[PDB]
Amino acid sequence: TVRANPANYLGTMRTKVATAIAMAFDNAALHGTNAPSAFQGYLDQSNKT
Amino acid sequence: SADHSQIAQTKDTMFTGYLDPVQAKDYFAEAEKTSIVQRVAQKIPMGATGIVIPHWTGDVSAQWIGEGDMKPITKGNMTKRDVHPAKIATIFVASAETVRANPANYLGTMRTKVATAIAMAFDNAALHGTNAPSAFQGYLDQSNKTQSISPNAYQGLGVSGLTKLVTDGKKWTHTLLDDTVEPVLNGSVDANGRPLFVESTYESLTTPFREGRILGRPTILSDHVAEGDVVGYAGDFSQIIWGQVGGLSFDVTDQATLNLGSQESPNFVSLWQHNLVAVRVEAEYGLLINDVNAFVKLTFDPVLTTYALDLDGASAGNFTLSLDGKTSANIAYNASTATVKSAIVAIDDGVSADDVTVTGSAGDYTITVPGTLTADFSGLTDGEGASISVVSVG
Amino acid sequence: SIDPEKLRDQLLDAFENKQNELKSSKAYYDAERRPDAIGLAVPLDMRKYLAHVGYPRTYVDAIAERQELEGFRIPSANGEEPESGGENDPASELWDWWQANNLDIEATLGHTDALIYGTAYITISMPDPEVDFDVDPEVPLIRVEPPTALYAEVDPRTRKVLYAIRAIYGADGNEIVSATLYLPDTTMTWLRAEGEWEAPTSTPHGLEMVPVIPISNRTRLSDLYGTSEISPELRSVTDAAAQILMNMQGTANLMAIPQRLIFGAKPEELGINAETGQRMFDAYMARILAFEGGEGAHAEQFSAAELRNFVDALDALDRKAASYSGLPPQYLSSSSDNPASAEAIKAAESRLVKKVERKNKIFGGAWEQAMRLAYKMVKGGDIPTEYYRMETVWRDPSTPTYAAKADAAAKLFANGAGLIPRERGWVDMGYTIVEREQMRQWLEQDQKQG
Amino acid sequence: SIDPEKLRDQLLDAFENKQNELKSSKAYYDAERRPDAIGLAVPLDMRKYLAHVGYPRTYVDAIAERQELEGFRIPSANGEEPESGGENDPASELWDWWQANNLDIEATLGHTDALIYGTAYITISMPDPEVDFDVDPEVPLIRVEPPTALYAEVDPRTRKVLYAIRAIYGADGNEIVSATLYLPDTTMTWLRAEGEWEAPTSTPHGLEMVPVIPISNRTRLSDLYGTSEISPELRSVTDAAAQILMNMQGTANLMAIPQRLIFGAKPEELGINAETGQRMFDAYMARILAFEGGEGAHAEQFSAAELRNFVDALDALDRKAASYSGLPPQYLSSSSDNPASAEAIKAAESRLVKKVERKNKIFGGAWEQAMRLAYKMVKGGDIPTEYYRMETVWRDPSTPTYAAKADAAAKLFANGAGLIPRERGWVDMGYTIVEREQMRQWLEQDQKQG
Repeated sequence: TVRANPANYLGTMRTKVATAIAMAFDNAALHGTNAPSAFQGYLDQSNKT
Repeated sequence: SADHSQIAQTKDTMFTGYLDPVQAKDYFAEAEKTSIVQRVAQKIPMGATGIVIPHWTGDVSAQWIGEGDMKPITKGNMTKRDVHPAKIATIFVASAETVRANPANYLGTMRTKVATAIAMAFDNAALHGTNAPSAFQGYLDQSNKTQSISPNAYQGLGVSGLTKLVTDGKKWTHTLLDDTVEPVLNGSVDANGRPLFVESTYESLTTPFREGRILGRPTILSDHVAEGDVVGYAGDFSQIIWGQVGGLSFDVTDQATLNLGSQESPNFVSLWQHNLVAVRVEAEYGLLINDVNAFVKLTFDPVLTTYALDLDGASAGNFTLSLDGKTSANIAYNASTATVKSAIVAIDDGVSADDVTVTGSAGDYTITVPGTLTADFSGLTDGEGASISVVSVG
Repeated sequence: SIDPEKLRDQLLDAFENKQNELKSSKAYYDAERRPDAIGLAVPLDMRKYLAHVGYPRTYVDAIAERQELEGFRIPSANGEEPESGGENDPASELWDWWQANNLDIEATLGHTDALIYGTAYITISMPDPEVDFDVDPEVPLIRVEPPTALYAEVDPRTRKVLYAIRAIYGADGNEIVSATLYLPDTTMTWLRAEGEWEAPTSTPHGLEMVPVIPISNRTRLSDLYGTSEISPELRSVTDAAAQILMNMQGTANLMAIPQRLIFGAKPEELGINAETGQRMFDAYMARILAFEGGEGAHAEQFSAAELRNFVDALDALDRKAASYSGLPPQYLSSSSDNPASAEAIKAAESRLVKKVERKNKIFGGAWEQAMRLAYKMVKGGDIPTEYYRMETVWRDPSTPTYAAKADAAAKLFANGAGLIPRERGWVDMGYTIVEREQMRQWLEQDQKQG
Repeated sequence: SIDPEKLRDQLLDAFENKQNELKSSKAYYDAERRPDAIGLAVPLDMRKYLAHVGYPRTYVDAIAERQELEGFRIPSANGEEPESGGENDPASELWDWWQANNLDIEATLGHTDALIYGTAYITISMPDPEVDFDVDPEVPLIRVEPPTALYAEVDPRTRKVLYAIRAIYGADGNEIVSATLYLPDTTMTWLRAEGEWEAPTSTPHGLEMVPVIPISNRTRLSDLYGTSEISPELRSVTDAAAQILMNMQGTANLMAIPQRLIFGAKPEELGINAETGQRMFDAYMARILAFEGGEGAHAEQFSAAELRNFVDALDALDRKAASYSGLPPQYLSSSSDNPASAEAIKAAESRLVKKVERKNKIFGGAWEQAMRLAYKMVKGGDIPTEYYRMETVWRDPSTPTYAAKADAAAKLFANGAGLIPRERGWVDMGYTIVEREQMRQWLEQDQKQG
C-alpha cells in the first residue's frame, strides 16, 4: 500500500488527520468534550446565557 | 545475549577457528546452484498490479453459397486471464560485533546463500510445485504425459516421446535433462554396441551433454532438475512465462524487534536491547504455464501414473474416462470403486485387472494406470465443476 | 579457458576475503573500540568510558600532509633543456592530464589510503561522454581507488597485475551495486545492479597489460605488497597509552579523594536512619563535630591515589611514541623546546624529512607507470623511449624557511656576477615547475620595459 | 521514470533520519550537556553544575578562521600570457560573482559547518524577478546551506547527486514552512500553509546535472561522505577533561577544607541545645576553647583533599588535547612559553599551517565545481575546456611576518638588478590576485614621475 499509494491515500490521510487534530482542540476549548486536565477551562463553563 | 541460539549468530561453535592461519577458502565447496526455469522460459514484464493476458477464441466462419442465396451472419469472440506476483522472503540475524568482525566473511556469504535458496525455491515451485504460492498457475510435473528412456534415449525421445506430443497436436521445441541422465545417453547403443550420441574413438563428451541439439531441438542441462522418479522434460517451452516485480532487495536494521516464535505464540526479542543486527530479504516472482499438458515427463525406467478424479457437486448424468485416447463406456457419478476398475479394463487394448488399480469412494476416485488418462464430464446433466489431475508417480 | 562472468564472482569473493585484513588498521586510524586498549583496573560498569588515543592519526597525517608533486622531467633529445613549460612540450602534456583530473586534490587522499592500508590503486580509461559529466572528453580519465573498493592479483614472478576488480556498495545495506573487471586486453563491467541484478557491457583497450597500477608502501624488497604505515611498535604504544589514560581516568573518579572512616562509635549512637543507613549532616564550612565517647572511638583515613604516579608513565609512553614515529619532539608535546632558529628547525625535522623523501621516491614509481600507460591509451602506437626515463619532481617537504633562503640565493647570484645562473636561484628558492614558467614571462616584460 | 510528489516525501523522510546523527556532533561544538561529561565523584544533588570544556570549539574555529580565497586562476589556451589583465579575463569574471553574492562572508560560515558535520552544500540558481530584492539581476545566485537544512542522495557509482531536498523549518520547532526539490533538469517548491502543501511552483534549468554541490570533509579516499572534524580522539579527551573539571569543582565545595572532630565530649557537657543539635562558636581571632577530659576526650581532624591532585592531571590532558589536534601549544595554554622569533613561529605553527593547506585543497574542488555549473547556468552551451583546468588561489594560512618578508624580497629584487621579476616579489610578499592589479595601475602612474 505504501509503494503503490493508491488515490494518494497517504497524502490524503495526513490532511484528514491534521484536520482532526484541530477539531480535537476547538471542541476541547469551547465545549470541553475530551479536554485533558492540563487545560485551565472551557467556554461553556460560563454561568451567563 | 541469547548466546549460541538456533536463530541468531553469536560466536557460536562455527567461529572456534577464526583470525589465525586458517587455510583460505577451502578446496572442496561446489559452486552455487544457478536457477533453471529463468534460462528457458521467456521473461515477461510484470508490474506489482499483475497483468491481463488477452486471448482470441471465436470460431468465426464462412459458407459456400449459390448465386442469389442470401449470405450468412457470424460473430467472433475473445477471452482474458489474469496473472499475479507472489512474494518469497527470509530474515537472518547476527550480533553487531559479529557483523564488525565478519568472520569467514559470513555476512557476505549469507547474501549469496539466501539468493541461491530463493532461486531454488522458484525452480521447485515451477518444476515439481513443492510449496508453490496459490498465485502460480501450473507446474511441470502436473502434466498428464510420461515416457521411459532406459534402454536407449533415441527411441525414447525422438520416436515414442514425440509421438505422445504430436498425437495431442502439441509440438516439441526444447528438452531439459538432469546430470543423472548421462549414463543412459552414454549407454544408448546400436545393435553392434556403438554409442549413438558420440563419434568414433570416443574422445568427445556425448553430444547433448555439450548442450548440443537432439533432432533439431536444443538441449538444456542441469544438476538439480531431477525429483522423485522424473529426470527431465521435453515439450514446448514457449508455453511458459515468468516475471519478477523487483530485485532481491537486501535491507538491514540494528533497531527493530523480531518474533523468534510464531503468530500463534510469540517470543519477542528487541534487536536494539540484545544488540543484534538483522537482514531482511524479499523477491516478488510470478509464473504462468499456458497448458501443462504440452510436456512429456522423462523417467529413467518405466512407471505407472496416478490421478485424482473429482466429481464435487455432480448430481445427474454420466462421465466418460479415456486411456491413450480410447474412450471407456460411460460411468455414473455414484458408481462403486470396483465398477470404475471394471470399466477402465474394458477399454479394448493392453490393460489388465492385475496391473490397473482404483481406490477411494464414489465421486472422489483415485486411478493408477500404465498410460495418459483423460476425462469428458459433458455427460453430467447437473453438477459442473468436476475435474481431473495427476497427483504422483504410481 | 575461463568465462569472465565466472571470474567476476571469484574475484568478488577474494576481494571480500581481503576486507577482513583492512579492519585491523582502520581501527587504529579512526580510533574504534579495541580489546587490548581497555584499562583493566577500571570496574566492569565503568568500562563504557573508553579513552581514545591519537598517535596513529597524527603520524599518518604528518607524512601524507607534506607530499606534493610539481611536475615531471622527461629527458631531452641531444641537449634541449632550456625550453619552456608551455609550447606543447612532452613533459607539460603529462602535467595537463594531472590538472584536468584534479589529481592535485585526489592524489593527496589516495596517498593517505596507501599509508593506512599499505596500498591504493590508480586506474585509467578514456571517458564515455555518452553519460553527462564535467570532464574534457579528450583527457584520459586517470582516477584513484582505495583497497576497500578495488582488488588486483599480482603475478609474483613479474610483479605485474594479472587482473583486477572494482566493486562499489550501494547504501548502508552493504550490498554490492556495480562490479567492473579489468583484464589484460579489455575492461568489462556489470554496469549496475541498481535493484534487479546486472547486465554486462565491454570496451577493449589498446594496451597489452591491465590498466591498473598499485601504489604501495613497500618498505624493502621482501614486501611483494606494501605494509600499513601504522607499525606494530606504534600500535603497541598506542594501546598501552590507552590503558594508562583509562586507568588514570577511573582513578580520578573513584580514588582521588581520601576516604573518611570512624571506628568504635555505633550506628545507633550516631542515630542513623535504619531504613537507609545514613544521616544528612549539615556540612557547611565552620562546623565542629562532637561524637561522644564512641566506647573509645577514633577517626582515620584511606589516602588518595595520587595521579602524578600515572602522569610519569603517560610521559614515558609519549617519549616512546615520539621515538618510534620520528616526528619532531614538540608534535607529541614531549618537550616545549621550540627551535629558536632556521637551522634548529630542520635539525628537529631531519628524521621526518628523510622519511617523506623516501615515500616520494617509492610513490613516484607508481606515477611513472600511470602516465606511461596513459600516453599509450590516448596516443596509440608506442612509448617514445625518452618516457621510460621520466621522473617525478616533488616539493621540498621541509618547513618553508623563506627569509633564510633569500640571503643565500641573493649572495650566490650577486646580480650578474656570482657563481650560479639565474634559473638555479629559482630552483633553490623552490618556485615550482609551473611557477618558473610563469616567471620567465614576467621577466621578459621587465626586460622589454627596461 | 520517478514521480515528484512521492520522491519529495521519500527524501524528506531520509533527511529527518539524517538529523539524528548530526546532533550528536553538534553537542560537542555547541557545548550542550553530554551524558558522559558528568563527574561521577560529585553527589546527585550537585550534578546540576555541569562543566563545559572548549576543545572542540577551539579546534574548529582555529582551522575555519584562517581560510580565505584570493581568487580563481584559469589557464590560457596556448600559454600566451601569464595574466591577461583587468579587461574581464576568465578569472575576474568568476571573481565578480564571488563579490556579487558576498561569498567571502558565506563561505567561511559554510566551512565551519563542513568541519562540524563533515559536509555542507553549495547551491546555484538564477534570481527571480518576483522574489529576492537586493541582488544584481544578471549574476547567478550562488548560496550555501548546511546539512541541517539541505540533503542530497550522493550516487556512489558516479560521485554526482541523484536528487536533493532543501527543507525550511519555521521560526519555532517542528513545522516545515517550505520544501524545495532539485532534479537533474527541474526545481519544485511547495509551501506548507494551513498544514497542507500548496501546488508546486516550478522552474526548469539549463544544466543536465543537479545544481547542488557538496563540500565534504574527506579525511582520506575511502571516507566516502566526509567525517566530522571533531574526531573520536578529540571527543574522548573532551569528555575525559569534562569529568576531571567537574570532580575538581565539586571537591572545592565539599572536601578542600579540613574537617574538625572532638571525641569523648558528652553533647550535654558541651551545652548543645538538644532540640537543634548546635551551639554558637564565637570565632574571633585567638579565643582559646576549654573542655573537661573524661572518656579520654581529644580533638583530631580529617585532612583536606589536595585540589592539585586533579590539576596535575588536567595539565596532562591538555598535552593530549594539543597532541591530537596539532594546534600551536599556547592555544591550549599548555605552558607560558611562546615563540620569540619569526623562525620559531614558522616551526611552532607547522602542523596547523599544513592542516589548513590540506583543507584548502579539498574545499577548492567544491568551489571549482560550483563555478563550472554557475558558468553553464548564466552563459549556456558547453564550457570552454580551459575551465576543467582552473585552480583556486587561497591565501597563505600562516601568521604574516611582514618585516621578515620585506627584508627578504627587497634583497631578491635589488632595485631590478636581482634574481626576481618585480611582480613575483609581490606574490612572495602575499599581496592578493585582486590587490596586485591596483599595484599595476599605481606603478603605471608612478612611472610618469620617477
